[PDB]
Amino acid sequence: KLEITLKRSLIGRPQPQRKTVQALGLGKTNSVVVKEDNPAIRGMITKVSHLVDVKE
Amino acid sequence: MLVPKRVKYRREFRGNMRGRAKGGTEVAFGEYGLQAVEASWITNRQIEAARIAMTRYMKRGGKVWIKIFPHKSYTSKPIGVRMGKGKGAPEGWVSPVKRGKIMFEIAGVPEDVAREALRLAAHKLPVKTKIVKR
Amino acid sequence: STSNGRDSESKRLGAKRADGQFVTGGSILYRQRGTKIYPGTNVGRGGDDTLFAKTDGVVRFERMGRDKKKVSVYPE
RNA sequence: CUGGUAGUUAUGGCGAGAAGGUCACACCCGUUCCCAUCCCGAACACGGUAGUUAAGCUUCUCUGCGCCAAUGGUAGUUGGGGGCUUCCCCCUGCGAGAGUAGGUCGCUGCCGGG
RNA sequence: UGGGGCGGUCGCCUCCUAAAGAGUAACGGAGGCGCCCAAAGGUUCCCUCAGAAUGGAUGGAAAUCAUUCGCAGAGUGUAAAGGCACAAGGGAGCUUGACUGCGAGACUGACAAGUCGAGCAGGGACGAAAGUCGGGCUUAGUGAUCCGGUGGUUCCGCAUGGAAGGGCCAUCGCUCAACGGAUAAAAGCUACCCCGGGGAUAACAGGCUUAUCUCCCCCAAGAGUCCACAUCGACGGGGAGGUUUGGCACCUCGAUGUCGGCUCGUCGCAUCCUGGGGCUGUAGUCGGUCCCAAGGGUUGGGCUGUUCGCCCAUUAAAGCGGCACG
RNA sequence: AUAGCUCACUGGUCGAGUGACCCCGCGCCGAAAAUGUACCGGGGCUAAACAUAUUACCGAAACUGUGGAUGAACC
RNA sequence: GUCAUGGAGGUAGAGCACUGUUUGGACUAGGGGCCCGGUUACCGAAUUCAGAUAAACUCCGAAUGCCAUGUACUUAUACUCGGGAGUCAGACUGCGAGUGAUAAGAUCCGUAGUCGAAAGGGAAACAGCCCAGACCACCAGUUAAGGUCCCCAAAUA
RNA sequence: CAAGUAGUUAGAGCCCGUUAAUGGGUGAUAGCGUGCCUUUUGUAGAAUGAACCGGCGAGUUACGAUUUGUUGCAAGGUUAA
Ligand SMILES: [Mg+2]
Ligand SMILES: [Mg+2]
Ligand SMILES: [Mg+2]
Ligand SMILES: [Mg+2]
Ligand SMILES: [Mg+2]
Ligand SMILES: [Mg+2]
Ligand SMILES: [Mg+2]
Ligand SMILES: [Mg+2]
Ligand SMILES: [Mg+2]
Ligand SMILES: [Mg+2]
Ligand SMILES: [Mg+2]
Ligand SMILES: [Mg+2]
Ligand SMILES: [Mg+2]
Ligand SMILES: [Mg+2]
Ligand SMILES: [Mg+2]
Ligand SMILES: [Mg+2]
Ligand SMILES: [Mg+2]
Ligand SMILES: [Mg+2]
Ligand SMILES: [Mg+2]
Ligand SMILES: [Mg+2]
Ligand SMILES: [Mg+2]
Ligand SMILES: [Mg+2]
Ligand SMILES: [Mg+2]
Ligand SMILES: [Mg+2]
Ligand SMILES: [Mg+2]
Ligand SMILES: [Mg+2]
Ligand SMILES: [Mg+2]
Ligand SMILES: [Mg+2]
Ligand SMILES: [Mg+2]
Ligand SMILES: [Mg+2]
Ligand SMILES: [Mg+2]
Ligand SMILES: [Mg+2]
Ligand SMILES: [Mg+2]
Ligand SMILES: [Mg+2]
Ligand SMILES: [Mg+2]
Ligand SMILES: [Mg+2]
Ligand SMILES: [Mg+2]
Ligand SMILES: [Mg+2]
Ligand SMILES: [Mg+2]
Ligand SMILES: [Mg+2]
Ligand SMILES: [Mg+2]
Ligand SMILES: [Mg+2]
Ligand SMILES: [Mg+2]
Ligand SMILES: [Mg+2]
Ligand SMILES: [Mg+2]
Ligand SMILES: [Mg+2]
Ligand SMILES: [Mg+2]
Ligand SMILES: [Mg+2]
Ligand SMILES: [Mg+2]
Ligand SMILES: [Mg+2]
Ligand SMILES: [Mg+2]
Ligand SMILES: [Mg+2]
Ligand SMILES: [Mg+2]
Ligand SMILES: [Mg+2]
Ligand SMILES: [Mg+2]
Ligand SMILES: [Mg+2]
Ligand SMILES: [Mg+2]
Ligand SMILES: [Mg+2]
Ligand SMILES: [Mg+2]
Ligand SMILES: [Mg+2]
Ligand SMILES: [Mg+2]
Ligand SMILES: [Mg+2]
Ligand SMILES: [Mg+2]
Ligand SMILES: [Mg+2]
Ligand SMILES: [Mg+2]
Ligand SMILES: [Mg+2]
Ligand SMILES: [Mg+2]
Repeated sequence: KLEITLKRSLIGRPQPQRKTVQALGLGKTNSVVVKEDNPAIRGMITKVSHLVDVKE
Repeated sequence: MLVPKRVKYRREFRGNMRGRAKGGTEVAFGEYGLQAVEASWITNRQIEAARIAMTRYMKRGGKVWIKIFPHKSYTSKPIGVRMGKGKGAPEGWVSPVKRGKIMFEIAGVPEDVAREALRLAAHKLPVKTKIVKR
Repeated sequence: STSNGRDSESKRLGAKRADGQFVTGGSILYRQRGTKIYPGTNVGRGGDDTLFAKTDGVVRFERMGRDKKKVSVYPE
């Protein structure tokens, strides 16, 4: 398991940025979800790593 | 002045001058060179003036190599003409020089006269330069 | 002034089906002038050099010798 | 061992040098016949085995040309952030072209004779 | 349509722009089309180009033969691109598939239209056979409807039988080229002008830009009797200003009055005079050039609407610019 | 031109460093306009500027805390 | 949306194998002269050695983007039919190009953002730049860009 | 002694007493703050309209078409003059 927190806003970000964040399950700012450690999830995270905080 | 004898197309795009020189960074023919430090357009008139200044100082001893040629041509419009109605008419020839390119070489003269001739030539060009050895 | 100014309209050439896609017979796979892609197995060359599937199957863009390509359709 | 017939991006090609055989295949001898030359039995076709491996062919050696090809580095660039913005710099991931180490005088299948 | 006019263009095909799928604009950069072929189409069989070198000739650099090298340096009806030597290139024999009814399924696409197509039936051409043939190596070579003309037709035919007339199938008549074609049929002046609108769009002024313009510098060949730098400074290079000629079309068209003169000034300094200095190719008087300096000063007339400019007579001097050309 | 000074050099006094060249960081000149300082917002600053590193705090209608109103989906 | 796998496509870059442009050297088959065919450099075509250049050059060739397959992991739409519209003057900023002069708050395309239709905090003031999306009330708290000598909340760290 | 889209938030002082409730009037001083409409890429706009107040002043009706909702009957439904 690992913890995902959206710390930066999506205003001013391109569409793939927003679609990836919206597919991760994050809503408003400072929102938290718990996922697993698949290669797909890490592939998402490396794409929007500048908008997010990752924790176990 | 160096001008091509024939051209396939009369009008040409202006291009760009990003990056280092593709080739010619290293002196090969002579043993003294004038290397460009930044990128600029060099016209054939400036090349002729620089060559004349370089040669006159050496008293026509030694040898000179010109490592650039004005392949590209540029156009221009008259005064009082609005925008539109085609492209202008060609006026001159330029050689887009990228940084790191060596454009003049000298051989057959000692340190002092070679360095002074290159210094004299470098003041006719619109680009910052430096002197290199082989 | 401006003796130029004319151009034709684009003919939408290119590839119309992907590698590994199930394809129905008779459907176009590549529109092209001349022969950039040769017809392989179960595909045919048209009048204006298009390639079409002659049977249902799976598209496979394969390679002939050093500098040529071909496309073929394999029943599942 | 050879003749025939396929697959494989030339690592399979080109070039140079040597050897062998009518068992096969060849060159070879002839034009009455089937057939043929904008003329020519050169070729195509037909009919035979006197002679010879000179050539094809087959085998053997090479890097001379060619072809294949790393590792490392560099150019470029998706994403993020800055400058003094003809342009330049930093972080992360991807990563050529040229050059080179090196490889190569092929590798597999089936049928008939010996 | 970088205001309108003058000039040019208006439909179709090929390449670059075009940012490695498709698509993509400009009065952007280059070219072609409004046909041709009775074989330059179909099929069967066969083979191979440009150029160079040497050998002889009338005949030469180049005409026709001979040997060698020769992966395309040729050709492919025609513009370009893509392709093609297992020919799509070149010869010969026979022929007319340059066929009739069609068509699963796709591409393109707002519509109208446009493109490809295996396979089925009828009847054939070439080939021994397998098999190929619904024009040409592939993409231009073309315009709807309405209305008329010609050929065919087991369709209708206004009481019935006919007929006139219509329908259906095949085909013909457009520089309708402003090429999705307003009608079968069409040019100019307006300063005598009028209405509806627009700062969506021009003339003045402002704004952005600084090619041009004014001014200042860098290098230094040279002129200066010698001596580059007292004074000029070629060939080239770098800036500042926002006074010129321009570029753009951001405010103003329910109104921002335009040139010159008069009255009244005020500001900048890149200083015309006066003040203080350095160098001089400064003997003196008079000068040249640069540096600091904006305190005050900076004429009256002839010609022209003139700004400007030339001229007359003076003066210590008769400065250059900004302020909606104050 | 000869002249005057004087170079290369030598002999002495002296007592320890003295030469050019290349690269990088930050600065200097080049640097001029029109109502009034007028190219840090002002005062003012020799750090209250610049470079690298660290730690606290301020700072939005963002997020959270408490109380209300309301839409959709599903129970 | 990401991951794994398979494809089509010649841009950036690079290169000279074709096509144009081009520099130096040796030989140049020659032309003209000084000549008695030599001297040839005054030019020398082909060949070759080396070194350059290209939007309409390519023996090569990425990063991204695109088309699919999946049974992988997340996530909430996609399509068809019908009723009703408005829109067809766009602007600036970053990046890739054309025209222009590699001028313009210029003009015309590709791509992303913001304004248009968006208040709030920072750039003194400031549609388009940086942070960030206002259901209402509170004399509560933590942070973003930007800041902490005084105007002016917070370090004369 | 003051630089003001005239208000709003904080607020002393003075004067009152209500549909009785964390009430009313005025406000020294402090922070923030460039009217309404129209038309626009964009207006506080030096772009348009309005002196102020009151009244009047702009998607309606008839006959057809189509689609949704409701009611009656249903292989039938329904009348017009
Ligand atoms: Mg085209
Ligand atoms: Mg055909
Ligand atoms: Mg055809
Ligand atoms: Mg490599
Ligand atoms: Mg494309
Ligand atoms: Mg693309
Ligand atoms: Mg034409
Ligand atoms: Mg032909
Ligand atoms: Mg042929
Ligand atoms: Mg068929
Ligand atoms: Mg038949
Ligand atoms: Mg048949
Ligand atoms: Mg027969
Ligand atoms: Mg008509
Ligand atoms: Mg009758
Ligand atoms: Mg025409
Ligand atoms: Mg059309
Ligand atoms: Mg008539
Ligand atoms: Mg009027
Ligand atoms: Mg305007
Ligand atoms: Mg006018
Ligand atoms: Mg006027
Ligand atoms: Mg103007
Ligand atoms: Mg004005
Ligand atoms: Mg300027
Ligand atoms: Mg002289
Ligand atoms: Mg000059
Ligand atoms: Mg102007
Ligand atoms: Mg515009
Ligand atoms: Mg006006
Ligand atoms: Mg008015
Ligand atoms: Mg001065
Ligand atoms: Mg003076
Ligand atoms: Mg004086
Ligand atoms: Mg004065
Ligand atoms: Mg008189
Ligand atoms: Mg004045
Ligand atoms: Mg005025
Ligand atoms: Mg005036
Ligand atoms: Mg002043
Ligand atoms: Mg909220
Ligand atoms: Mg709550
Ligand atoms: Mg390139
Ligand atoms: Mg709908
Ligand atoms: Mg339109
Ligand atoms: Mg438009
Ligand atoms: Mg646009
Ligand atoms: Mg550009
Ligand atoms: Mg611009
Ligand atoms: Mg614009
Ligand atoms: Mg939005
Ligand atoms: Mg805002
Ligand atoms: Mg704000
Ligand atoms: Mg500012
Ligand atoms: Mg503010
Ligand atoms: Mg909200
Ligand atoms: Mg805090
Ligand atoms: Mg006072
Ligand atoms: Mg008072
Ligand atoms: Mg009160
Ligand atoms: Mg609008
Ligand atoms: Mg406007
Ligand atoms: Mg006013
Ligand atoms: Mg109006
Ligand atoms: Mg009014
Ligand atoms: Mg109505
Ligand atoms: Mg009912």
